[PDB]
Amino acid sequence: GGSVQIVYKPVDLSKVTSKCGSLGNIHHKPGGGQVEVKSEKLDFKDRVQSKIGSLDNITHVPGGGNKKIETHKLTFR
Amino acid sequence: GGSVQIVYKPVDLSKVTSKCGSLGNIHHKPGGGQVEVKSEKLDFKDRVQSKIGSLDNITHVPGGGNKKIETHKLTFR
Amino acid sequence: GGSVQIVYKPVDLSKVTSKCGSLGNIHHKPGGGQVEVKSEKLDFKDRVQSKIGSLDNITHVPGGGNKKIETHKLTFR
Amino acid sequence: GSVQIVYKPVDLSKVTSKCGSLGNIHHKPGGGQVEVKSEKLDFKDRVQSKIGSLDNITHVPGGGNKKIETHKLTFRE
Amino acid sequence: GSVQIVYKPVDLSKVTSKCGSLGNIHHKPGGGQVEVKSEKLDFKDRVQSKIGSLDNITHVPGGGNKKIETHKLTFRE
Amino acid sequence: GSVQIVYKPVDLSKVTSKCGSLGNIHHKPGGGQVEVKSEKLDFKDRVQSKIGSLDNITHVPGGGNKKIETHKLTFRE
Repeated sequence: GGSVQIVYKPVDLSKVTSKCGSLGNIHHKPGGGQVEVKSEKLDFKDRVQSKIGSLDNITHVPGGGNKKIETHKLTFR
Repeated sequence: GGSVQIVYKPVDLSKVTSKCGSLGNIHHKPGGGQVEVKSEKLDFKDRVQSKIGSLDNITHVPGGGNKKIETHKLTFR
Repeated sequence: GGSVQIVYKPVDLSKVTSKCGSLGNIHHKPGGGQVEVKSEKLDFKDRVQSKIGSLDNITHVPGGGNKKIETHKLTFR
Repeated sequence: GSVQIVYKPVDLSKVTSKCGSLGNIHHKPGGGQVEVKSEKLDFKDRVQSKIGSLDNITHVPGGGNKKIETHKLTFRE
Repeated sequence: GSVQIVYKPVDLSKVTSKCGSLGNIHHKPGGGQVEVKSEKLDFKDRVQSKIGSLDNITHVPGGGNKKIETHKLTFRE
Repeated sequence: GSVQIVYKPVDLSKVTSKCGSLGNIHHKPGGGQVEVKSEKLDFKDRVQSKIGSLDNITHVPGGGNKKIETHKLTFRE
């Protein structure tokens, strides 16, 4: 009956780098319109998730904003 | 019966870096519009999640904002 | 019986860094519009979560704001 | 057999940055008369205003120097 | 059978930054008359106002110097 | 046999920053007459105001010097 040896030794030397001299002079003026929701005589038999709004806004201005993602998975038997 | 040896020795010397010389002069003026929700005679027979807004806003100006996300999983039998 | 040896010894000398020389002159003026919610004759038979508002606002201006999120899991039999 | 190693590099290097306003002559410069007359103005948003006759603005984010100098001597590897 | 290693690197190098306003002559510089006359103005938001006549402005985020020097002597590893 | 190691690196290098306003001559500078006249102004938000005839502004976030100097001598590990 044979034995099993597993050696899991991945090596990461990586760089994820940014340089920006200046970041700026950003003028952002998003406007949501009018929203009218009229509902009558609705029947729901299971879970309801509802969102209503005129503007969802994300304004992200990172000096880096670099991302690294790693997943290491070893499954035996 | 055969033996099992698992050696899990991943190595991480990685770098995630930024330089920003200056970050600024950001003018942000998000405007939500009017929201009207009219509901009559509605029947809900399970869980309800409801959000009503005019403006949802996130403004995020990090001098870095860099991310490293790393997951290690070993499953045996 | 057959022996089992697991050696979980992952190594991490990684860096997440930023340099911002200056961070500022941010002018933020979010405005929520009018919200009108009108409801009549509604029947609910399980848990209700309800949020109503004009403006939800997050303003986040960290000098760093870097993240390192790391997870280790060893599951046996 | 005998071994002599003489490791005598000489570094006389000059690394010089000269950035912005250097060695200028400004002989009797003159701003003119500046005259801002304003009546019945409505401003509904941010006002950024600069009024002046003569300005000498020098802005230097640059002019940085970087010197890297690595010496290695290996005997019998 | 003999070994001599003489490790005598010499560094006389110069690293210099001259950033901003240096060695200038300003001879009799004149701001003119500055006159701001204002009647019946409405401002509903932030006012930033600068009223000068002669301005000398030097801003230097730059001009940084970095020197890295490394010396290694390895004999028989 | 015999081994001689003479480790005698010499560093007489210079690292200098000259950031901002240096060695300038300002002979008889003149701000003009500054005259700000205002009637019936209405402000509903933040007012930032600077009024002056002659200004000399020097701002130096920069001009930082960094020196790193590493020596290693390894004999038979």
